[PDB]
Amino acid sequence: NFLIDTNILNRIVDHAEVTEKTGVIEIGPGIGALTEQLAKRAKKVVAFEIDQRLLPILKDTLSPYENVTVIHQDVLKADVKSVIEEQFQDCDEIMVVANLPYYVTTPIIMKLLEEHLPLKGIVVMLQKEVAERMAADPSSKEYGSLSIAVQFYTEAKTVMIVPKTVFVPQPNVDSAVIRLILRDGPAVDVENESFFFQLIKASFAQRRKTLLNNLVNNLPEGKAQKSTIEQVLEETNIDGKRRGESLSIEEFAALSNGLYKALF
Repeated sequence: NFLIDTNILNRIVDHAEVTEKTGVIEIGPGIGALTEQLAKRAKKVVAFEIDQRLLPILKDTLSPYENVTVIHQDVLKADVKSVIEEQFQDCDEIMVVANLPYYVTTPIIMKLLEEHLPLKGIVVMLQKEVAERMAADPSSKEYGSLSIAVQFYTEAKTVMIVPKTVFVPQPNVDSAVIRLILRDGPAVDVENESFFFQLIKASFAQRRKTLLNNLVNNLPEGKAQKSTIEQVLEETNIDGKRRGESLSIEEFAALSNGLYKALF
């Protein structure tokens, strides 16, 4: 859970480029070690607290800063659009910067991107394992369907490695800080976004088998339209004999679109 070191905290705020004119969404302030540091540099901070135990200390930590607003709501259940337009009226740019709990990590990140919010960016402390998959390029063992999904909406890059000793309960696993810069629009153009993500799952279902095999076993049209699939692979210049892990998002986008027309 709790981020002890003051130096690390400030490097986080540096990588989130927080200035006199930034609005900041924090998630999970604890005793407010990071929150205090954001209050010092942001125009306005909005922290989402759920935990009831630490709240009077957070209130003591946050007592001498007028520019912070604690919200007693799960960020997974909140309308971030409402909170945004309400609190960040004086703020030009918005950033999410948080130390996120280890279990809700991927879900929180994925709710926020799917909400299509006016965020400049998200900077977050999470598990090193999880951060390496998110910013994976296809030369990496960690490159999979989660790489594809966050790279759709944003530009992903790990910025920091942090040791276990920086936290109060020293965790099992090492941690890292990742920077996600929201793109202008989608990284690729697809007719059907939903079918595109089904495809990414199916292509990555078994890392040791061919693209062709994986599609035939994991698309619901695989067996019934195998010939049709083989056709679309050829027409899009994707050797079906390669692994899904060697394919780039440009190629998946091209293959999704192809298959959508031929299969439906």
